[PDB]
Amino acid sequence: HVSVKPAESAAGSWETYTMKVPSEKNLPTTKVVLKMPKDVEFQQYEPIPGWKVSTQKHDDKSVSVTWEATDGGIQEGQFQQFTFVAKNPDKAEEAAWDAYQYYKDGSIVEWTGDEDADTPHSITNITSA
Repeated sequence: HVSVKPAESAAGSWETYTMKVPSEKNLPTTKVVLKMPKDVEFQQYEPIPGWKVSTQKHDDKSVSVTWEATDGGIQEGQFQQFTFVAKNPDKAEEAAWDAYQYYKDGSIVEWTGDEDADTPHSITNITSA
């Protein structure tokens, strides 16, 4: 399950987020794509050995960040944490973190479901007062 923490954060602020990506298969995780939640503006990423990081704007105005393994990826029995900075929206909202976990066999696990789904996205509660 991919998580982006903190699970609560203040509206309007520049938050340092940490995405944790555990292995869930006995195969390497070679790439992770994270969609920015609505109204959350990506600012910067923290470099990490063994990964190249890039951002993608899209035809719809959403933005994604991609971490691609340049070494062995995340192996069985491992997890990795990836840190970045984003600006929170101005109003209270539930920010969903749609993540796509790529494995070496070409499979993609889509951490995009709601509460009851098999692969839910994690959420940050953007609050105020």
